Amino acid sequence: AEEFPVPNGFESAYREVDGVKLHYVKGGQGPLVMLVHGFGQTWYEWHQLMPELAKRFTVIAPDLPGLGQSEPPKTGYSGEQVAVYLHKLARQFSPDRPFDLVAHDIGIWNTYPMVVKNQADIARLVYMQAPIPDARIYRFPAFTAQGESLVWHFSFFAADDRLAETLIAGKERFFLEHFIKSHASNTEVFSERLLDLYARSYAKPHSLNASFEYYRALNESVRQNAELAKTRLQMPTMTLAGGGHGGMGTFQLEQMKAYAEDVEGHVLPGCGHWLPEECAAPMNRLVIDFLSRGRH
Amino acid sequence: AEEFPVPNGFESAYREVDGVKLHYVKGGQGPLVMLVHGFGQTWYEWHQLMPELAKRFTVIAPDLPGLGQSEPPKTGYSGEQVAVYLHKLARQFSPDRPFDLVAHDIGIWNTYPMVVKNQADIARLVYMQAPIPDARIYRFPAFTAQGESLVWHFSFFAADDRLAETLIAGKERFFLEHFIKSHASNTEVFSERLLDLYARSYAKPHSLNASFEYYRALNESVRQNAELAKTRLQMPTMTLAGGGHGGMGTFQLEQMKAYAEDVEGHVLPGCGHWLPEECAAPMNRLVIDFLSRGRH
Repeated sequence: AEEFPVPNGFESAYREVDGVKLHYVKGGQGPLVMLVHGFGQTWYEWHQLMPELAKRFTVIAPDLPGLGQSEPPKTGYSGEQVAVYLHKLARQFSPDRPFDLVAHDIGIWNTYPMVVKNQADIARLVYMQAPIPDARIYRFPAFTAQGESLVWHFSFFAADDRLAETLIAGKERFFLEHFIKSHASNTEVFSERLLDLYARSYAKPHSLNASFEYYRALNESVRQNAELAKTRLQMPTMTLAGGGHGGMGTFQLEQMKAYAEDVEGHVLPGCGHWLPEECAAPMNRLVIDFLSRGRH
Repeated sequence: AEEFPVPNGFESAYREVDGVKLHYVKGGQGPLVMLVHGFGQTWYEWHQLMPELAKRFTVIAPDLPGLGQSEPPKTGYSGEQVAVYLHKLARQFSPDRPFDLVAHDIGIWNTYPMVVKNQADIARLVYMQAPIPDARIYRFPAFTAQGESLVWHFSFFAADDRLAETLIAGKERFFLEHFIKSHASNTEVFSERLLDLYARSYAKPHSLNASFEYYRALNESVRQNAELAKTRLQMPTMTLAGGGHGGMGTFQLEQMKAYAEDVEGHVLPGCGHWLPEECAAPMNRLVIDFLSRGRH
């Protein structure tokens, strides 16, 4: 049973990690690259990039705990807790060599602590379209004069009394289409068919709840990162962001400069939050070229 | 039938204003005071102040267009459009003398333009618990280190695709309780019965939509006010705000200093957003005394 179609030559499998069964899709040969998705999506957001990378790398794309076909975390949903699961999964497949990491949106929240605590395990790093949890997130506006506030949903999703789950239950397909398109520049790529696939996955009751638990743990993640950030990242790093509606623009690189010694950034014009789908050609090229600077 | 119990000595009635049938509750004798409610509520939020005020004044408390038992506006929901209805309603009852105005929450948005454009018609002004729409609103944060922020709902309510109506329909009582209590210090003043009454009113499909249309017009109101605010307010003005959880604290008076030449303010410790209910006795006292400095 698969929620999304596996690309030719890839396998859908599971690995138990600290008592949590994680789902992932894997293919290719060579040094390992792990691709970590974000909110509203699953491993599938990577399905176009995966075959291209698999010509040079072993590629693994997991579902975040609780999302897609992965069981919820047994510890918690803060960045440091979730990162343990992802670090251990990657190291099962690359126990004696560093691996590459690509993360989108909350995939960043869930990987940053394991990158900073295990720097020698991370060869190259690509982060796109979300702030690393820190005090900067408290400076984003609730309401804007033009366009729409990028992160008002942080408060919605974090609210007590299971506000978001209670409102969104039974309306997952409607909500996800609005959420995705409102954060996009190239909305046309989100066909009803694709939206149906994503909606069916996050509408699983435990997945809808897990989605919001990441946001309920966000302040804890900020507190965790205040300590961890005392050590800068030393590996080559690339940031990507959309310059269109829904994009983070210059924020992504500007924040990362406070975290990394070796960083280059790109802002992709006419692209919003959903880079792998809205702007597949230029995004895939940037990622493939950047990772191919290392051995492959 | 009435959505809310009318106080003894008061009358529930209707007037046509520019083709729109407005509901109001009226009582007392002497100069006119109009009391204007805000989001999530109706004329009834004034029901404790009304009897006391009616000892010295003629008191009218209308339902905002589309809310309570008032017809939706036929022009629009921007501050300038709505203010026309309320100004003309007041003038039906006070054609020969200026009247006093007390407004709470979005009642401010819906009255400011008629106050600044008809200053000779306004004897004294009391504003509580919401910014006059201006560039200040764009500085409020989307998220806080303690959880959900004060005005993330501006974005939720302003969102297109009828986001708020779609998610809240069927869950109106649930949502309103969370909303009210999340903006309150004294949650206990909101009995289950009171929440039932307010929830049944705004759950009317046209009222649920009307509620959010005020926010969908907020940026337009900000732009309208940018021109209007070139003329300062000259009448005696008082601001009130809550000093506790949910309250705006010093913001209310500090903003009003930029609009009004003659202003005094108070911050009420231990009170949140809903002054008339959370802190009825002290709020009532401050209003009655301020308005009684004039002729009654």
